[PDB]
Amino acid sequence: EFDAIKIGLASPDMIRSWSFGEVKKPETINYRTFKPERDGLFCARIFGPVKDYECLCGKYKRLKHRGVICEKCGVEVTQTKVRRDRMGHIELASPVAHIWFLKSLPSRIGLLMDMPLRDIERVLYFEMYVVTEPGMTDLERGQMLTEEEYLDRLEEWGDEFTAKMGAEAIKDLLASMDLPAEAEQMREELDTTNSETKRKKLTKRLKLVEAFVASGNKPEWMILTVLPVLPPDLRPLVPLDGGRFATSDLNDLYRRVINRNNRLKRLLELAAPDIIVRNEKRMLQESVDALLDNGRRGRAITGSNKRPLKSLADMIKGKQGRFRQNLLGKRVDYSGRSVITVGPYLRLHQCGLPKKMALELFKPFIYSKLETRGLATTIKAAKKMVEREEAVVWDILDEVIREHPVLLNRAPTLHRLGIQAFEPVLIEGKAIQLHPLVCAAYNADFDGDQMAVHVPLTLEAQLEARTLMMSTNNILSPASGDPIIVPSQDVVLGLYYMTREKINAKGEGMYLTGPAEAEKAYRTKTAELHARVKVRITETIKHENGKLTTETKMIDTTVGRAMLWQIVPKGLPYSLVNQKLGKKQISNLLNEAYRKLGLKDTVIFADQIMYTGFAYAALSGVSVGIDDMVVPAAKYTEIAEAEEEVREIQEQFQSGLVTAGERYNKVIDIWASTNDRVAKAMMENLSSEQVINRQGEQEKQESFNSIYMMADSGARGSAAQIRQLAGMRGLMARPDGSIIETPITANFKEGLNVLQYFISTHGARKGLADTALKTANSGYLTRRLVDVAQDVVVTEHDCGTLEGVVMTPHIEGGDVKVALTELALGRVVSEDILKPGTDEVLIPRNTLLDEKWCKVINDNSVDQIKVRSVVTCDSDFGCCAQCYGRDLARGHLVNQGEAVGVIAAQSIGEPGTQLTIQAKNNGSVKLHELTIIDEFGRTKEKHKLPYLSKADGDAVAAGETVAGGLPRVADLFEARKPKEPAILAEHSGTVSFGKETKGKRRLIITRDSGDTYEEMIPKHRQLNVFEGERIERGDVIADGPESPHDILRLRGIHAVTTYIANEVQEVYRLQGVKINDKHIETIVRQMLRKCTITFAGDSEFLPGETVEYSQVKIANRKLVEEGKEPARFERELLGITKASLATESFISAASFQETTRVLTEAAVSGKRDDLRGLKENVIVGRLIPAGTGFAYHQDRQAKRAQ
Amino acid sequence: VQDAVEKIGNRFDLVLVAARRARQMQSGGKDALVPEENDKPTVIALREIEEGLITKDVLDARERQEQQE
Amino acid sequence: HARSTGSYSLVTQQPLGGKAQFGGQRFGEMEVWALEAYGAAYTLQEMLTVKSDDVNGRTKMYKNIVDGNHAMEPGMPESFNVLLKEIRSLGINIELED
DNA sequence: GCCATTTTCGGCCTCTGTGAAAAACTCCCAAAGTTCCGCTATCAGTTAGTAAAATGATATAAATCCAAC
DNA sequence: GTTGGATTTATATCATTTTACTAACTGATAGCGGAACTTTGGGAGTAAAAGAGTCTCCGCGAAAATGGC
Ligand SMILES: [Mg+2]
Ligand SMILES: [Zn+2]
Ligand SMILES: [Zn+2]
Repeated sequence: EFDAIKIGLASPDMIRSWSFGEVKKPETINYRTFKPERDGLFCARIFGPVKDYECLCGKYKRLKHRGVICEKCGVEVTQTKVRRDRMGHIELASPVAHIWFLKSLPSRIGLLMDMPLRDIERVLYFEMYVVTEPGMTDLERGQMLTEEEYLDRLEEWGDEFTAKMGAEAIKDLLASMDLPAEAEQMREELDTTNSETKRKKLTKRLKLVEAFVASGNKPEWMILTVLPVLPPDLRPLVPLDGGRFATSDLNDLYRRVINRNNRLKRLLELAAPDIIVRNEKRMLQESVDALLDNGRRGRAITGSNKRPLKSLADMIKGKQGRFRQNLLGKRVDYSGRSVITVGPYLRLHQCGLPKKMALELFKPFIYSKLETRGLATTIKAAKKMVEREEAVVWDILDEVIREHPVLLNRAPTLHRLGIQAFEPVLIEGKAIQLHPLVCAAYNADFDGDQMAVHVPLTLEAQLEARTLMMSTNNILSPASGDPIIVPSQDVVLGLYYMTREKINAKGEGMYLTGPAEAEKAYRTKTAELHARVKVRITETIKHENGKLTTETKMIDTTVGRAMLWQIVPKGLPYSLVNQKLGKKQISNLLNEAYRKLGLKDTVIFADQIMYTGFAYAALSGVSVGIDDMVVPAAKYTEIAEAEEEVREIQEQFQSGLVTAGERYNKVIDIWASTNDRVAKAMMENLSSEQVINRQGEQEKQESFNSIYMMADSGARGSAAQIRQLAGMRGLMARPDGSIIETPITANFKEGLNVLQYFISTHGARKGLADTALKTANSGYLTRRLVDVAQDVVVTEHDCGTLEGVVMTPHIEGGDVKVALTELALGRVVSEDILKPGTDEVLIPRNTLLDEKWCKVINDNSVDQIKVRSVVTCDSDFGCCAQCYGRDLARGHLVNQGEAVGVIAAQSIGEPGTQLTIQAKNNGSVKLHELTIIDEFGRTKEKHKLPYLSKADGDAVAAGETVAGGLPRVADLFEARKPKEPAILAEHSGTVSFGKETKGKRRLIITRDSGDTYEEMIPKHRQLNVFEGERIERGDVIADGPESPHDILRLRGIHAVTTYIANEVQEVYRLQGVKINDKHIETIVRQMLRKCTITFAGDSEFLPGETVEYSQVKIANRKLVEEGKEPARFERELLGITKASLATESFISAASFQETTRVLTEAAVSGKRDDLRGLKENVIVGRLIPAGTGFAYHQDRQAKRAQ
Repeated sequence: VQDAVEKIGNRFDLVLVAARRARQMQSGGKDALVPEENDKPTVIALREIEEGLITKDVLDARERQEQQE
Repeated sequence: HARSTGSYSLVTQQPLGGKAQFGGQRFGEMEVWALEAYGAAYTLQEMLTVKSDDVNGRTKMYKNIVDGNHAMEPGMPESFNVLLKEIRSLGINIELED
């Protein structure tokens, strides 16, 4: 129907064209008949009939008289809905300036005729005069003339000059302007001037003027003469209950405007004194400003409820505005909500739906089937049977539900696994039964959480739910690729208890033919579940090439592992089960099952793991008791010794040997070592036991305590919680952050006294308050990230570029933090990977790194590899498949046309709630910086080189010495300059000293061309350079934190990309969160969209402005093919907030935030939004250019190419 | 739907083809190329795609044949 | 709580909110983000237009489902028309081109 | 280049219901509203009538067939 | 073997029942228009003199975009 949305200024002719009539009087409805009166705010002639196909006077009161206007009443007989589309207008007695065009800084009326806003507003509130037509006088345009000064001017000239006052004066000043010649005045003035402030103001005003000339808008339209009036149902006046009425504040604002305009017309008729007319015009301006944007021009007008009125702007903007409350998030039909319980009998693709919800949601489908099988003759009969809850309705429901997926959602939806499609199984009760294995994806636990239920209707929606949104297809985390269906809690406890080893158990040493024999033995109460036996295991290995090699050997194991081998699918080793299985071991089982078997085997295996774990956790009888917390006998002795030593240091403070701070920092260490020793003693006592073997000897065994098993299995619990259970609670922090000297020496088993409980509450309250504020901040950060990265879609398969990013293992000292295999898993190479010390092409170009090539790259020991990145992608819009690489949630290469930016934003923002020279390796050493390389090509250690046991190439053996996370992530993503930026060397050259002028220090750099560039340096800076030394570009001048801007300016794109990537990944990795670097790279690519032109070249760009980088690529490519000289640019780094408000489309920018200035700029410049993004297509209600809707848009583009 | 995505290659194109075939069966009245086994048109279309009888090219050729007729 | 079709709001022409009013669940910003991440263009279009505010669309979809078609002809959301009228009331010419 | 005042934001679901100040009378005239009555149009309800069509009953003509001579 | 009366088919005409289309009476009911009357709705007017506003509130912070020098 439509392809774009234009925005511009509304001329009075256009406003009159929109309107169906003129509103003249402020009356709304009659107080007796409750009927619209004539020419009022609800007039039936202007806006349309109140009742469908009727009229006010009742003369034409049926459909036969459509399109016929009554002579008695003037109302066109049509539907009532036309009242939500018909507009009106008010002919203002005097022109009124637009409030947005005047106080949306910068003012576009002040900056179009070169006059300050104080002067302009002095003219609008009718305080001074301004000359329009100087004529043949000494005055010029825009001169202030005070009232008395204007009397003198009238005395000595009189009729020669016109010096008007008010909005009319602004209107005819803008009338007298000639934009072409005035822009040429800019053009000739810019070259002559030298000051930077004047030049910047001049180019701002030139940009505005050129926008006016290009858009076709006239400055005359800047000031309103005809005021449009909104349709009445958009500002309804309706009877709530029993004669009480509900209205909208727009009615009050329009009533004020109409009343004051009528008063102005009456005053003009009566030839009133000038003061009264002037005051009336002032109130007309105030009322129109309050109608358009209340609370901006002055004090907000308040209603009878002592609350400010809501204007047009206040309801097109804000969180509670139209955009974010009704156009991006909508209440929907065919929806339900209920408490969630646990269904341990369900499968991954099944969810338990109550029959009441199924009956209410699937009602039209039930009607359809009842009519098609003829049980109900018509819809009324079908409704009667459905309401009566007849027997056959349930069979019809179980036939409609049979293969119809349903979408389950939980609030908040932090990532895309928060909405999933399931096949419904109909159940009694009122609670939704959820499969346990998906709870971790929902962050859902059954203490009262509720979930929402959505029924897709069209065939395309059902196919999308079954193919993309099924829980079976969603088993890998899109953030990292790790499985998300890993078992937890009861399953892990059961599998751990089943896979444990007990010494001298019943049936030890028996020989078993296989897993079935072991099951038979345990069911017959012959061999205990933890009895060591020898079992004949048949085992199939599925090699990387597809070889299926079967083998059969006798393995020493337990009965439990033999049974668990029954559910393990063929193709996996027995070494994956022949060990005690904690959370990590089961996660590895699922990971390897997915890697070597696929998805179907993995989902069946996950289900069977869940059932086996539940069954054996039930049969185990794990119970927590009061004798399970074994408090060590060494705790009391350690407390006594700590008290004695604290008293010793207490009688040593009076000796003056120590200070108060030293006493504090020594008592803290005394107690913080007593705590560690008590914890270690408790762990040693709790994790071991002494048993009697078959021979009769006393042998040490790992303990079977309930709390120890809970902690060691990884089900739920950790060492710190045990230490607070049976050891010492420890030192605590005061509400200011200080640590109380006397710790809590009692645990929860023996209880605390009053003071200890008070101190504990001091920290509990902080934890809760910080959780709440953390949730708020993480939500805001995720929203900003989505709004910056919403336009990144994989649009091509290959951009045909040669650039890439190098990657090496991450080293932060003498140990590896993360290997190259983890970094490069799933990234397409950029250049051929040569064998170390050889010209052999081990890995060719344009290959995707799976686990097979990861094993290859680990075995052949290569350190640095070049791979493609999203930041280096050359795609004009979005990215290409090869530069992104592997889709983490699918395991294969990224498909064409999926939103990778939204995935990146969700992956980065989801873990926000969780966010708070000795030599050891043999090898050689080298200088780069300092590196220590092992025997192979891997560089094991990396250390900085300050301004020396061994020289370069000297072999070194072991032991030979040479000698607020979330605020940080937000700070990095908004590119905030640090408090004390570290100065960098702008140009390569020799340092030379200048003159220490008053205030601060100066330096100079001498370039290779003889240029002397002056550098401003604060006095407190600890300079790290010496005169006579040639420093390189980007070298550190003063030590300190580095802003991303100067890294981008003086080092490059790759440098800033790496800087942001690892300085966000350090925050994530410190907390234990795994996020792939492609997401941060995508955000960085969106953060580097802008460039400033420096050389005009043969392009039309004027140097000194910001433009999008893709536009410059297109222009430069065209100019190169034409042969004319290209354009030269500088690439700029913008924060995730500025970049979003600087998008080409104004609808997305308006929907994000800062609506007033976005709309003002768009209207003044006359922009066109081509609807080429996710958010604009969501707002307008058409298919998004991503996923299933990608190809469709492509065809439209093809239809727009021809 | 692993077999379907293996035969097609792209999930979105598979969804498009399956939706078109399901609409043809539900509205036009085309018979299922595979045994129904009491299945909805969506699952029937997915099974037909997995078997290898229904692709985008096959649907386009069949539509061209119908238009010629 | 459960709902298929009930009462609608006066201005937004969107389903109500709350069990007491027999309202519908809210499909907020993050749900839209999740469907965009999945790639469900058609499910998103259906939840935006037919289920919420496309006045002719929801009636046509109900009739089609009763007939047994399970096909939709989506239209313009009503909230966008409200937005266009509100922007025009501020003296700003916003329009759709062909 | 640097203060210094404005402007702009601050997580998702679910319930929820608001009355709560504020001070004049008086006279004259025109139009809308209420009510009553009469005329007119419009239709249900019923009966009876007249010409014609439809249908059945009877009449008139042969086929042939079967029994008796 | 036969043949002629009779006992059935074959074709046509007549009578009875119903349909299709008139008019007249009956009885009501709604709708429109006019005359009179009561109610509502708008306007003008008031002659000690009376001759400068509210408005409670005012428990927000960090960052960035704007003038002014
Ligand atoms: Mg909970
Ligand atoms: Zn009328
Ligand atoms: Zn690329």
